[PDB]
Amino acid sequence: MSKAQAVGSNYRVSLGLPVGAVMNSADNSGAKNLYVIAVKGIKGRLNRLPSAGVGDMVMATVKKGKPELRKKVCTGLVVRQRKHWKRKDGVYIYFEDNAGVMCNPKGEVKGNILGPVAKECSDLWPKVATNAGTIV
Amino acid sequence: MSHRKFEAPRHGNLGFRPRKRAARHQGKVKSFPKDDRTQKVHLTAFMGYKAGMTHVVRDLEKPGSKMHKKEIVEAVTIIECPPMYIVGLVGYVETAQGLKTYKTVWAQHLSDNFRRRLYKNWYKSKSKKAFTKYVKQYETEEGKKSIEASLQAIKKRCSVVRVIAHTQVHKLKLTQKKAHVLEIQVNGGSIVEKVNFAVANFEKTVNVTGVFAENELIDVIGVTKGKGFNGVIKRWGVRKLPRKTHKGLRKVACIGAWHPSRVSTTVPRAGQLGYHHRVERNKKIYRIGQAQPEDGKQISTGKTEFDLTEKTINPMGGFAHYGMVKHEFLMLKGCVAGPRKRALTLRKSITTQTGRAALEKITLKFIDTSSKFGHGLHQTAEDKTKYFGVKKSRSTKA
Amino acid sequence: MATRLQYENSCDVGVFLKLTNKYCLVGQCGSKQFLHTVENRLADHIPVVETSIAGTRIVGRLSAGNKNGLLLPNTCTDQELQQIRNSLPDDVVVQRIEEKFSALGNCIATNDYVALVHPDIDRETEEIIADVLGVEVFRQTVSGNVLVGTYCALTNQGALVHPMTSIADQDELSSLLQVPLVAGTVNRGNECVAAGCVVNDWTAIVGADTTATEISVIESIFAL
Amino acid sequence: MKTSLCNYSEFKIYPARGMKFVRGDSKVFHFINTKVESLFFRKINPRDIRWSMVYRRIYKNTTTDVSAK
RNA sequence: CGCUCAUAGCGACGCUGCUUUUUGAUCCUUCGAUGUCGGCUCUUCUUAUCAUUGUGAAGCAGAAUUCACAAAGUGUUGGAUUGUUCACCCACUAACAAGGAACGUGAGCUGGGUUUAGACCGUCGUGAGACAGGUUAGUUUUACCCUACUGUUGUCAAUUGUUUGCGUAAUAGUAGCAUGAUUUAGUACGAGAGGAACUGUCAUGCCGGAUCACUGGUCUGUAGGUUUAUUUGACAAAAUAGUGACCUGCCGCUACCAUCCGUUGGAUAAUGGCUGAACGCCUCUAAGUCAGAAUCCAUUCUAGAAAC
RNA sequence: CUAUGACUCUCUUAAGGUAGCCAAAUGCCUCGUCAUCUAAUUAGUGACGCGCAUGAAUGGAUCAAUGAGAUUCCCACUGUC
RNA sequence: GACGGUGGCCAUGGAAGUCGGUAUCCGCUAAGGAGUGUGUAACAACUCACCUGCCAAAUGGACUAGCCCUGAAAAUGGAUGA
Repeated sequence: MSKAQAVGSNYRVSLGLPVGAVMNSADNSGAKNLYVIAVKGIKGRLNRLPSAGVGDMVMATVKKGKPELRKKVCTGLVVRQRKHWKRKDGVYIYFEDNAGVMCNPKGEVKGNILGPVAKECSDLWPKVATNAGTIV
Repeated sequence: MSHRKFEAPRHGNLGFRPRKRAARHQGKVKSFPKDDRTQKVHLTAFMGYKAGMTHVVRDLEKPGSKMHKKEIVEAVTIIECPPMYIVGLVGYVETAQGLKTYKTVWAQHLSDNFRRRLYKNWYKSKSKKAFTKYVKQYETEEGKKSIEASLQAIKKRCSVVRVIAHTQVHKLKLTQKKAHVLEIQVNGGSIVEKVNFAVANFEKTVNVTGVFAENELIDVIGVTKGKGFNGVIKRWGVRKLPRKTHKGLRKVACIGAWHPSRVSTTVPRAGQLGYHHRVERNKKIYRIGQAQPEDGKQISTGKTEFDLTEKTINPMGGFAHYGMVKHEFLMLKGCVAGPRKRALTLRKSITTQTGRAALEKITLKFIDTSSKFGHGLHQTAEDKTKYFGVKKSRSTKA
Repeated sequence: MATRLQYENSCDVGVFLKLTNKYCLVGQCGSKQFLHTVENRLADHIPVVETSIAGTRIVGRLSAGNKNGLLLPNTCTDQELQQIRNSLPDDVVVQRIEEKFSALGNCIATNDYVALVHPDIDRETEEIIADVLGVEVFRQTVSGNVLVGTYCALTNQGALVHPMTSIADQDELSSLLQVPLVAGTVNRGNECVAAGCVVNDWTAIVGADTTATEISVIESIFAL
Repeated sequence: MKTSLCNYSEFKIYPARGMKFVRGDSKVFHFINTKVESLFFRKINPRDIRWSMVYRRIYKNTTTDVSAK
């Protein structure tokens, strides 16, 4: 999922948004929430959660939203993190805010993205960048 | 039972397993790079002293890597590296069970290092006064002959040699009436040359610049931060009962099981987490620091371009408590073993790595001299801080 | 004529790549071949910058303008700006926009004589934008969306928009712009048309995912 | 490399260090300290523990160059 | 059967083994009392190898899959439900292979089952009562002995020089492993559908060793700031509330809640070849020899001997 | 054929489960069948009921308040992350 | 060297030993199956059975049965007792 995009795992990182946590939709899908079942890629170990990033592609479910979406498995991409992280630049970014954005396994994101997106995510994911309302 | 998880990857490493209080107070390694160099230009080892950490913005050196010319920050371990005073030449000869001390030779001009290991020693005391009884070189003309005899013999007879060097810690900030002695095995050329030139150098004093060039990787050594005895929890990185309802301990559960019907080495236990050896490798070395004759400070800024000021690497307030650089120093890549005021040691790489992001050129931009609720950045916090107070403030805290 | 180019084996050639009436920008991607190709194409014509915009691989969706001015948000460093300036001719104004409230390129489609703005960008900011280019600015969305330059492949010779655009808006968009708007897509019905194909008046670039018919249609639109 | 300002404070962010904050107003803030970010959150322009120089600036106690800033 | 074609892959009726990870059979051991089941924790080992390393077959064109050798070096996951191993789903992953260690692991835990008393039902009982039936509530003691381990002194309670330094290095341990994106390459291959690899680069997951320049965490710095109540006549400035609360908080410790660092040589196994017989040809084998594993042993690192 | 058994024959012992209720603190099979709740539920709740073995003061069914009782889910809860 | 009848009859209208069914004979020769595969549209072409030239003394085979090997995998580190 794709997997051919765009590019790499995208350099330094800090996970934090783990399994269980609910994060905002930041999208014009009828969902408001994205609950994370699990995160792609994270192989893990004994009683460690597959923790999400700010780009790391995520399995999800709309815990509350449009009841044509409600229940089921969903997917998306994580877009901002409640907790901070150091960058390639040697600089920390911070939101108290946290959010994802609903998407298909294809790589395609449906429509527009409301509020500030991570730069890293944009770099990784071209579709996100394309319909980005703001990129920091 | 199977286990049943998978993972249990051996919490820890059995390659540091004896994990005890290390032998040498200084950094020490019983290994050297081998013979394919010139001669005294390649001294191999050196001894430094730690004095803390700063960060330095530079550019990358990698294409396709968030731009090969985009800025990134990185930490750095700055380390006061006083020049050393070689004094003994020592000849090892290779034999049926490794190498042995055939016989040393020592310089006539100096024998104060000997003395320095003496005031701090003895208990009955017959020979503190100034003398000896483990055999050391005195005398002008008669001892000369002996020295000559020694020199030829070692040169002829087998195998490689090292130089008894030592640091000048009196002139360092931390006061110590004993100095740290060291071997710097000599590589390359031929044995005749090697033996010969040590003698010449006794009087002379080697510089860290003499050993390393500004883009060379290091085989870094030291002795880890002495935390003291502590239990199996952060001595091996184990787990615990996070919701907590247990009358035992923070300490782990099974220690072997009824298995070989005894308990094994291979079990994480309560011991100590400090003075251990180890060696971290491939440290880039970012900038060799210059000596400071108590006048100029551009010499410890580095460049004037991109630096764009004149300052020592020492902070705004400086080091009144800790190891204060007045000497030659070294900007490495971030982190070295050992605490902020420790006697490290350095070697050049055992396998001198020729790789990209290792051999390539490094060029710095900003070196920082900041601080928080305490001082600040160089001249900026020096402006606004001094109008308030008359004596309590002098951007010193002294 | 039109050529079907990739980037990181993707269909998107308006994220990594930027292309207008003049001045081509590409970010230093890990792949060099794709960078080279563009340069080869635009030899002694349009200078490629080979500079990661905002220190990053994103370029086409983080920049706006054509060849009167050229726009960049506050995220970019001074150093970054300077390099960009150096790369291109020093006739055009390359200038940083203060008070960031959006990622430019997704909200600023433009022509040689006017511009299509977000809207919802602040008034002062808008004024600055207007100044930098010289051209006008006209507050109108694209039906459904608020991001224009993403869902409107705007050039002088032709303008591509997805089918979700309404009848009336399109009619009045065309009137406003003095160039007709044509309903259509690229990359087998991809919603983001402008990332799919970047348009210069002399040669038109597009992804590999388009069909034989789609490409033809786009060619006919832009007068090539 | 280059310095910038805090944007909740008159004291500059020294080169590197500090922490940003992107609120969801599409408007970035930079920050020197945890003290000041807390202050920002509280929503009181740094005038509430009297080490911080902003307080000094406004009331003008024992300050000629800090007060004019 | 696998079109065709016994053994690419399976394999009938039939026949021989091994295993002790099933359950029985047995009753040797224990009723002067081995604390029974699971889960957590943690190591170790086995290989009957799921992944990865290297190889060889295939109905192996490519892709993916299947079969097999060497090999146990490194991995072997997150959850719902279940007292539960077992079971069954969701999700990731290169893969989520089976096992052993007193059915590993109760002076390591927990007690969810099973284990007494009280008690509800249902079936059975004239009844007291019964249940490999269901339900519910039910005190988990002790290491201050020896050993084993971990670290910490000290010693040949002198081997028949003091005294130290700088050293060696036998013995033992030993560490890094795994992925993806791109480059190759939309290339090779393929009618098309589709669609690789060596090689290069940048990253990432877990593993290990350090460190605190940044960021965050913490606060008896009882460092400042604020304020509750009481006390000291008032202000003042203090005390108590076992640190009164709250904010801020250096130094110090510490976080995938951060940063840095993790090598190169020989020896081979399988296996692929050479020259070349026995067996005038032949054949990697017999004599001989080449290449060749995440393997072994060195280099590296730890420790440093009644060793110098 | 009914789901079931009012019924008719017949035997046992006098009769042969009416109202209701239900995999219930009562259902072996059993993780029953269906619906729901959850991304996923040997759990929960609501339906179904030849019910191994429910049922009318051995009291049947209901239920407000009440409960250091028993269970499920959601929300406040994030070092019981 | 490995043929003539001969492309044996059939199926075919190509299967001409060899996709393939059934008969499977005779000549001539030192010898040559109405043919052992490879190959080919099936042939052609090549090879095999079959024979002979040279070299020059042993060769071939089906079994039995000693030792060895394969078969022959499992749990602390280990056992002809070393």
